Amino acid sequence: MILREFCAENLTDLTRLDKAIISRVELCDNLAVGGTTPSYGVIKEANQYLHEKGISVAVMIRPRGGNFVYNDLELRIMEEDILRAVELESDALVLGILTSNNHIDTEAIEQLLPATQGLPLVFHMAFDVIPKSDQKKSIDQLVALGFTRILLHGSSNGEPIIENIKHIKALVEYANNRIEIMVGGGVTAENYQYICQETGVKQAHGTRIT
Amino acid sequence: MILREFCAENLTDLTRLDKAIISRVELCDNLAVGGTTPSYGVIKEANQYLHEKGISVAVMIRPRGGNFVYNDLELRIMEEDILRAVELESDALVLGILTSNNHIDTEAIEQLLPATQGLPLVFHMAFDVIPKSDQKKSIDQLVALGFTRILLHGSSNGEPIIENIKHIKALVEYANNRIEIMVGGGVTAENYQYICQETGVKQAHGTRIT
Repeated sequence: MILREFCAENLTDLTRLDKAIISRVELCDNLAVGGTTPSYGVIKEANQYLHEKGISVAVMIRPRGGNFVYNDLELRIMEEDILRAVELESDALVLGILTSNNHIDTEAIEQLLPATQGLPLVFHMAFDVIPKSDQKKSIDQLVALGFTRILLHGSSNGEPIIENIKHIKALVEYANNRIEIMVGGGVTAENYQYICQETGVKQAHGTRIT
Repeated sequence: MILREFCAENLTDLTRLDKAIISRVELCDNLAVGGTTPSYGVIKEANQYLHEKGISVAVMIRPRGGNFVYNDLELRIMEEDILRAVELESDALVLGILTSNNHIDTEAIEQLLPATQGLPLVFHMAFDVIPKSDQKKSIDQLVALGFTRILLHGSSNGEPIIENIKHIKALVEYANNRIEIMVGGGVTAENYQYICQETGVKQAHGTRIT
């Protein structure tokens, strides 16, 4: 039983979702740039709408597109958006911060931890930018930071996820159930099952997951 | 002389703005779909940042891309986003609602008027979708609804704004100072001056206005 997560932009396509197949949705806007934090109205209404249909909501916390190297003002934005996301009863927060050298910016993330108020945390696709050699350590760091899961593609150049099986499986084995691994990027209703059984992953993310 | 409005997506490109040339900014996100309501954090920080530099902020109120024919839930989203925009000291609200027959949905707009709490209101590019024959009446309706200005391109098929001079001028003359007309869509630092003098328009909107 693989857990499927639908990646939505606002609540336009939510009316066809069914908890029987989709258990969670990643709520964001601007998917053209990879997804950003949706408006307050969208978060409040989507959460109530989805909860009503029995589906969890993971809110995207990203101040804009491009880099994952945020300046002070952008971090101030993210902290604010996190406070609202929690007061609006969001089930999870999706974020990702990296240093100029493509490593996990632990200090920046710790600055936002208090605002998270214990809600489940997920590190997004920014994980793939991390050099493959520092990948495993990053997992340990995410575990130490209290993160619940990691959404990754297995590569950063956009190659077919099907060719990242070996690497993704190594990450799952190394994670050793200390944190959940979720596959995303090119994950559809045609390959999500195969990819999961060959890697040991039990969660799939995608805009065309169904 | 001519008032220039910069169309921004979040606050990434705001650091170079100067009140000496840009007096107002239209704040939104997801410009790929024409612009939607930005996150709460972006509105709060952008308003404080821009006000600090002496520039007004018009916040986009649009629950998603595509149509301007909103369902009840989407109208609930817009009312919520309007309440937040005002409590965050926004200077203006940008919205646009149309009926299935491409006419101004007066009843829907009136439902949101109370939440606006008197802030200046602007009707966006959705105005161009209105059949050219019902264009002038729409202006009267916007005046009756208490709107401050209208952002329009002068055509709905995306033709060069330079070819809409005659129509745009007719709208300005008909508006007769009862409401401000602002040009947008293909308006750059190379044609905004010419377009304004030939139409009588005194305000220009654009991502490349400078």
